[PDB]
Parts: sequence; structure tokens; C-alpha cells
Amino acid sequence: GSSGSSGDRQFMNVWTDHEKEIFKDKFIQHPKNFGLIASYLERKSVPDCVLYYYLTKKNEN
Repeated sequence: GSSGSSGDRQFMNVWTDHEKEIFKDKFIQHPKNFGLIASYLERKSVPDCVLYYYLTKKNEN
């Protein structure tokens, strides 16, 4: 990983590995806090991450 910013100029709106890692990184510290986890992920919003929490915690009751 030498080249920092290769390009990816195209607008890509999809949860990527890099993102996921961040979603959890903070979660551990400030769990149940979408206000922060979102602050870091500018590309994403507050009410945008709240969903993920469910997706990962979606079971059949």
C-alpha cells in the first residue's frame, strides 16, 4: 500500500471494509452512539449508520 489516493473519483455509496472497521472501532469505545460513529464517517449520516446496527443484529424471532 504505497499509493495513498489512487482515485475512486466516482461517487460510491456502499459500505466498504474500511468503513465497517471504523463502525466497530468506535462502537467498542462509544457503543450505542451513532452521533459519533457518524461524525467520523462524513460520507454517511447519523440515521444512516443506525441501520447497520440492526442488520448485524437481525435475527428471526
